[PDB]
Amino acid sequence: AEVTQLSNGIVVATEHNPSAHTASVGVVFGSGAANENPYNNGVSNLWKNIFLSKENSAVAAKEGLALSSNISRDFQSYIVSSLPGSTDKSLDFLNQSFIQQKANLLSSSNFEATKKSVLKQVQDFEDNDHPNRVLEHLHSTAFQNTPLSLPTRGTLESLENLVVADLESFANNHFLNSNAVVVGTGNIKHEDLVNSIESKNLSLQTGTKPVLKKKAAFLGSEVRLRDDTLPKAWISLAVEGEPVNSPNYFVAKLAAQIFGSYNAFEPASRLQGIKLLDNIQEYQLCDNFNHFSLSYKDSGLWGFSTATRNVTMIDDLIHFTLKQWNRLTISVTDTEVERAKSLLKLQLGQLYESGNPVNDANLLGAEVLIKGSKLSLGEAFKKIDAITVKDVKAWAGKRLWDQDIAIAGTGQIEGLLDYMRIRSDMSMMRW
Amino acid sequence: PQSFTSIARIGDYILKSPVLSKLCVPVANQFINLAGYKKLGLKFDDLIAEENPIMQTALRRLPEDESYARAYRIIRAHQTELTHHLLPRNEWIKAQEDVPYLLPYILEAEAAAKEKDELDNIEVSK
Amino acid sequence: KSTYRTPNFDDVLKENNDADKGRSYAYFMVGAMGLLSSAGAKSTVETFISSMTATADVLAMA
Ligand SMILES: CCCCCCCCCCCCCC(=O)O[C@H](COC(=O)CCCCCCCCCCC)COP(=O)(O)O
Ligand SMILES: CCCCCCCCCCCO[C@@H]1O[C@H](CO)[C@@H](O[C@H]2O[C@H](CO)[C@@H](O)[C@H](O)[C@H]2O)[C@H](O)[C@H]1O
Repeated sequence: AEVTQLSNGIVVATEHNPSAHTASVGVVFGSGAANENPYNNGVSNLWKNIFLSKENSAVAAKEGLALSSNISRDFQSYIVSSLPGSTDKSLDFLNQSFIQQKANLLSSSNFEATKKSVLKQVQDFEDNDHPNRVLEHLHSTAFQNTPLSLPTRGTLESLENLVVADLESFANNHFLNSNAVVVGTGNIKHEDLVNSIESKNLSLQTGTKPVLKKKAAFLGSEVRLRDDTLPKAWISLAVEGEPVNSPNYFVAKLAAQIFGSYNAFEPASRLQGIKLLDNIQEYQLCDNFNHFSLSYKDSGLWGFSTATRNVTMIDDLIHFTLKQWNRLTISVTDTEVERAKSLLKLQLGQLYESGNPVNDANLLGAEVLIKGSKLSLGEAFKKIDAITVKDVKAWAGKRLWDQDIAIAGTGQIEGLLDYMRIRSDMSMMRW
Repeated sequence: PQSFTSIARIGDYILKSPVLSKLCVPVANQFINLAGYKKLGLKFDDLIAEENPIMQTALRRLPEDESYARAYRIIRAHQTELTHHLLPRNEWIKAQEDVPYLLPYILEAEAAAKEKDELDNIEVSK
Repeated sequence: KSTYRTPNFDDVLKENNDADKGRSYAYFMVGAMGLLSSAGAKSTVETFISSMTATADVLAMA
């Protein structure tokens, strides 16, 4: 009823949900793509896929279990889902995969087949997923030569050069008890899980701490992947944002909610209380846009992504959007701040109070790894309601006004002006 | 400049008042006949200046049949005007035909625009 | 070559000495240029305006 957190060597964290009809048990490691290098980039993604390999999944399915794995920038997860009663069967599989097995999943035929699978996977993403590919390039240029610049799926070049040894090296260096948290969500009790874990013994690399490196840094820059054969222009643009556990974490998320998301083809989306919408609908400057406040351990990105077929008016799209951002520093109104509060609460509620145990597992593990605990919506909502117009203006004057930007784009971006023209729009002339 | 919502408000007040109605309407009838637009085959609603968002919204929503009819009256009026003549008496728009066919579309558009403006500037009293 | 592997800009990138060095230098340059141009413009305008004031040969106080 408040999320329990116990440690006996292995940190166990659970979140009991009485309305849930299933249960998820897994392990979340405090290491992701941000802990790789340009040459082993994609190793985590390769691990995810061998864990989700047919051999491993068939074994789990026979037991009535479903496997899930997510590779993020700061973390990595491996979850098993089952009925509330088969919760102990999940632990056995989990125990087996990360303690008993090794040479079973890393066999020549399984590794090569899995490698070939992720290779075609990544190739398709880079070849067809334009909005996400652009967002990945935003991170790449914004944090270039820094941990946060590496794509989570890895790069084709490094992927084709990866061997079983690379996987093992990463596992020995990151899949450690000191860098992990065993999570339990859905319909399960803490005692049931802690005792079932405390039932077994061993340690498997005890006291071993993960590798350390240099911190993430934001660099005003841009990467342009022009492709005149594509039907649209896809653009992502952002300034240095807030890291997780930043004092302005919510103020930044609220600022992003002010401008929000938009889908020109959805009737209700066109009626939102967003001033930018009055400027962009007259000549239909875009098909959609979405503002974000991405937060990581060392840094973050605040900005937006947009897609448009109006290739001759991209300059107006960017101009109007950045002119609106200017407003956060000098003229954002009370009702805009109040509307943002309500919608932010709804966003967080939908994110944290989702009816999915695997989602809760990922969120719970990631947070307890970073701050040792998980913040409740009750506390989050209180912080949000305390945000004032002066807080937004103070934050904007620091993060937005006359600040460097990172830009990424693909498709028909001839109309996207030079860096300086876009950068100049981060402020307004004053007397 | 004066909104039609305002013209209707003032006008309806005069119309619903037995006193003012008897005093103003006859004057208005003579004003309209002296105006002479009906002698050019036009209805009053054809006279409204259309170069503004409200009117463009109204005209776009006007059903096809009436739109084609309005187009004809405007064109015929221009031709008659350039010849410096009036239409033959039998072609004049009759008082019964001088109906406010566009007004309801205009009032609806104005009400929607007024609400948008109000919602765009709403104040929150915490 | 992967588009994710950004080319080298170290030869032009400033070190972690101060993130505002480039900004402060640029803004001083722009500010001083704006300053002298305003003074220049003012002197130029006054030069023309004063050419319309009474000439030296018409100030006869007799
Ligand atoms: C508009 C045409 C005038 C431009 C001619 C420029 C050629 C250079 C010599 C200018 C000398 C004329 C004045 C003078 O002797 O001033 C001299 C000072 O000149 C300057 O500072 C010149 C810098 C140029 C800045 C020009 C800004 C552009 C003018 C825009 C007007 C709207 C002497 O000044 P003073 O009488 O002492 O106050
Ligand atoms: C014809 C001859 C006449 C020449 C006269 C010279 C004109 C000088 C104009 C000088 C300054 O005009 C001034 O410019 C600076 C940018 O440099 C503007 O600054 C604006 O952009 C800068 C740079 O992104 C921001 O830091 C700043 O917060 C913002 O207000 C300032 O608001 C404006 O007031």
